[PDB]
Amino acid sequence: RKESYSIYVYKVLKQVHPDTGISSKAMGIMNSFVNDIFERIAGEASRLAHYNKRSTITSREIQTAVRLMLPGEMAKHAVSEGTKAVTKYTSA
Amino acid sequence: SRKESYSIYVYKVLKQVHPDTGISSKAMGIMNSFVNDIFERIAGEASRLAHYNKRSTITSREIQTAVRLMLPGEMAKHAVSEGTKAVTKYTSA
Amino acid sequence: RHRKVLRDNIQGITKPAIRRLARRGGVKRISGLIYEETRGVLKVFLENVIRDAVTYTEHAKRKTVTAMDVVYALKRQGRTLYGFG
Amino acid sequence: DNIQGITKPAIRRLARRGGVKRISGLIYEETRGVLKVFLENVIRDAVTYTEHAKRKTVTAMDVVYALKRQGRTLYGFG
Amino acid sequence: AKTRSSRAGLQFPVGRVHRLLRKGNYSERVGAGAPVYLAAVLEYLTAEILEMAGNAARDNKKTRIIPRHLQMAIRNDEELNKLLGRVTIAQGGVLPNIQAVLLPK
Amino acid sequence: RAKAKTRSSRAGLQFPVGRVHRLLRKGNYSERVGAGAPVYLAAVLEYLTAEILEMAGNAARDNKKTRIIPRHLQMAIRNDEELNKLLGRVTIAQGGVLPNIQAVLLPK
Amino acid sequence: PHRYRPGTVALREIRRYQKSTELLIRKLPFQRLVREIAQDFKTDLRFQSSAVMALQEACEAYLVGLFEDTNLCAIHAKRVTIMPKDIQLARRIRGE
Amino acid sequence: KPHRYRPGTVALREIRRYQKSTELLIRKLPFQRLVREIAQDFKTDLRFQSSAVMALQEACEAYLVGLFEDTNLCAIHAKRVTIMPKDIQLARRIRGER
DNA sequence: ATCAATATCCACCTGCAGATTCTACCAAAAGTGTATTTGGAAACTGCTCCATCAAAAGGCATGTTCAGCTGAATTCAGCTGAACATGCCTTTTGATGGAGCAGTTTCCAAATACACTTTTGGTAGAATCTGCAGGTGGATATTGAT
DNA sequence: ATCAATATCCACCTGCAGATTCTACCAAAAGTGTATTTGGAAACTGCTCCATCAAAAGGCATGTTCAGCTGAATTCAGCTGAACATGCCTTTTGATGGAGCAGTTTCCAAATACACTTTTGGTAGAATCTGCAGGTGGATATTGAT
Ligand SMILES: [Cl-]
Ligand SMILES: [Cl-]
Ligand SMILES: [Cl-]
Ligand SMILES: [Cl-]
Ligand SMILES: [Mn+2]
Ligand SMILES: [Mn+2]
Ligand SMILES: [Mn+2]
Ligand SMILES: [Mn+2]
Ligand SMILES: [Mn+2]
Ligand SMILES: [Mn+2]
Ligand SMILES: [Mn+2]
Ligand SMILES: [Mn+2]
Repeated sequence: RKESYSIYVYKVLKQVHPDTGISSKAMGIMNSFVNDIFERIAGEASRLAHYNKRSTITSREIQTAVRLMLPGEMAKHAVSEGTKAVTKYTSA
Repeated sequence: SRKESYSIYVYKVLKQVHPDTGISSKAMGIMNSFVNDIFERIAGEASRLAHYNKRSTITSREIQTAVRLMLPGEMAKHAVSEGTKAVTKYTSA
Repeated sequence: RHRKVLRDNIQGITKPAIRRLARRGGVKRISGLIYEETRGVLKVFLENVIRDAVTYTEHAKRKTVTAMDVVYALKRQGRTLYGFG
Repeated sequence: DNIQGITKPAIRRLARRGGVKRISGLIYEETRGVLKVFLENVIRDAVTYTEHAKRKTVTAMDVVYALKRQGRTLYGFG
Repeated sequence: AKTRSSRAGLQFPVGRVHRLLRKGNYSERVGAGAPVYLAAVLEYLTAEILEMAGNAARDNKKTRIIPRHLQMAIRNDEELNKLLGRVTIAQGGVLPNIQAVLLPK
Repeated sequence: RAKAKTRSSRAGLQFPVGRVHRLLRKGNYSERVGAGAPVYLAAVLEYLTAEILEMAGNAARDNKKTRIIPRHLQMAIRNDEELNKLLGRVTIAQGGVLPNIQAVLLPK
Repeated sequence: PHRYRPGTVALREIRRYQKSTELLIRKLPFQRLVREIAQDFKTDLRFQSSAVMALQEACEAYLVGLFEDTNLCAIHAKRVTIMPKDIQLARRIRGE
Repeated sequence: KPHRYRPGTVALREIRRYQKSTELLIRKLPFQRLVREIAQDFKTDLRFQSSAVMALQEACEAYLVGLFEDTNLCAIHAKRVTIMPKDIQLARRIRGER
């Protein structure tokens, strides 16, 4: 049993291009991309919590890590989407 | 307030290697930075090694592999010699 | 009391200072347009480093940029700096 | 003698994809030298990973990790 | 029973992201909002890349995104190209680019 | 109880095995740490420190100086192929550069 | 008999290979080279085919990028022909 | 005839001098002002440890010296002894800074 | 070829800022005993790899011909280095006052822990239908007379 | 430049193999409900450093003059590298067969974790020790005019 992000990438693809598919190799590219960004953000959040002597990684460390790892405008949009998701989840 | 550093150990090794040589505070600061940098390089690669192979424990084997991955050719062999020696001595003591 | 507003300080990076930097880099002869170009390059570099350092400061809920904030920001760009831990 | 298997037409195609229009005759051997160094470094680290896992088969992931250690992240082989 | 992804309005898996944070030797504890936030960011980036790559595939009269389309999408976007500056896309070519001085007359 | 003996002395080391163990434990590297891992790591850190101090002290003696300064560390690192490779992206504050003038710039 | 002028076919080849994505080194020579080099680090090794394919993708991408930088170095010197000193300058600046 | 060195002799003397020493080459107070101005544009009323400004200056000068090394190699590659903006631009392009 | 001018190299010296040693407290490492996790050996399976053989096309090696690029030689206007007067702004050390960083205590929102249920994501085979040979025709670009 | 001849590329097509999408089963992962603990925020202080200014001397920035040497522009021959025809050898493609390695499960000794207690090495700050900066003076090497 090997896990991947394939079904989630495909769901987002159907949201964005309902009549478009994806080849197996491109899906592999996407899995590499998701794992890469996960490790970048999570590692920076780990370093942030450790620098400040905190035991817990919170959405604040994730947000700061996003501001550090992502270029300018992409960072703003990602922060908007993260805070949005967190507030939606909290109200639900 | 208590700030820890590697300074006393750096100085012991310095006296071991150059008994009549000292070191300035700024140079000692570069030395402390060097020790912490290498610590993080080795420990991070060892963490990744244990994770890739689904091991819960970091052992001297992960440290050794990390050293081989970090160091240029001959320095790696030398460091492996000193680490392995230290571990065997520690185990017999 | 308060500082008078800081303006136009990239010009503090003077032509003689740029020349000395180039000299340490082994440069023998310098075209007249190098100085403005160097100022632009330096400003971009310093902006990027300071932005990341200030991000670290703000995450720590501090108002004082520390040497370690700068060190983390420099490591952040793949430029490990020794001497300020 | 396997580095000579990297033929002049293959090196030329590589240069073409890089936008090169004209190639001096000494490029090919130089490219071979460069390629050898590159492969050596990567393969060394990959085998170290293979040797750490107590395996005798180099995996795609060994190569991926070796490429990452060298700051050349490769997508597509996870 | 409702999944945390659906509570957050997300397609990417909040539970899996939370577990991967717990198991990645990142910190002793992970807060409830962190996996939601991280999954949302990953979904946003995935959506941007798939939008642009699907546009490239439609322009090429193809149903399926292939690595070449992902390469086009990444390298033609300044911030994505910066983000993935040291990343190699297998079977992704290069952008067509011929230095002007090499064109004839 | 038995007489207390430090792990550093058991291992024949100058660098502190206990401190390195604690730093491994608290650095979120793995759930568990083996008994030999801090010994090995402390030994490697001590050895690398010994090499850099050997070369920096030699450079300091060549300049007829008792005390190592950052310039000597920079000399030691940049004149040694493997140390310069290891610290390739490292800046040494107050280290300067090696003397190097491209031949084409010398007078004819 | 028809002949294209020097440079016309080279530009056609540039356009062709920048349009496509297939690997440009023959597979068997690269496989042989990989196994030869690997034998010098550890004996009696096996390779997953995907490992050799990953190595080849990485090598060709590296070489293509290096040739881009080499080309810029050659053009910088007001030439259109890449030479070993261009590769050497590109690798020096890169930190290799 | 008052004594004059030939163009290039003093420049080579300066190369030797500054490659022998390690002191910072930008004036400290102007660099301080530049740092504080730039930081003020990101967040107001910031304070700095003095060692933080010194770390920034060490990093900036090391960066610029290395850049000038690469720029010099680019100028010599073009059969010149004079560094020009396009040398800096080529060096930064190959370095990946663009 | 000299000879002046100027820089650089060495050797000397001492006082004090900076480095080292000394001192005593205490936070952290070591010792002890107990609890919990794990590594690995012993068999066992089933995919992947490797070895081997065979034919054929397709890419490569080779030789020939020549276009055109690179490197050499030349020239010159003007840019940039060297030197200097002038004057200011940096540097160094200290004062003032408070902003803010750090230590401490208290307690709650938020996290972990655990038993059990519900849901999901991976997988293999079937069903679907895109992309690729391998052909055409037309667009586009190159090349040679003129 | 126009005009003919010639070559290559792109868009289209059909048939159909193969890749992707669809489907259904199930072990494992996520979710739930409840109980319990705890990290870290909030509030409160106490010092540590930072911001800003002040003075004064001198080091350094700036602007200017003038001339040497460099970058820029140009020309051009020879030698290199591109283009192309020819033939052959390696790589590719396909088929068969096993050995060998990657995984899997399990059970017990061995290893590691953790609470509590004892001991001491490491640190902060004070007291002491000192090398090297920062001066002088003289020797020597380099530079440039003549
Ligand atoms: Cl959170
Ligand atoms: Cl161990
Ligand atoms: Cl060359
Ligand atoms: Cl320019
Ligand atoms: Mn401002
Ligand atoms: Mn206050
Ligand atoms: Mn499902
Ligand atoms: Mn076709
Ligand atoms: Mn607590
Ligand atoms: Mn010239
Ligand atoms: Mn003691
Ligand atoms: Mn002196």
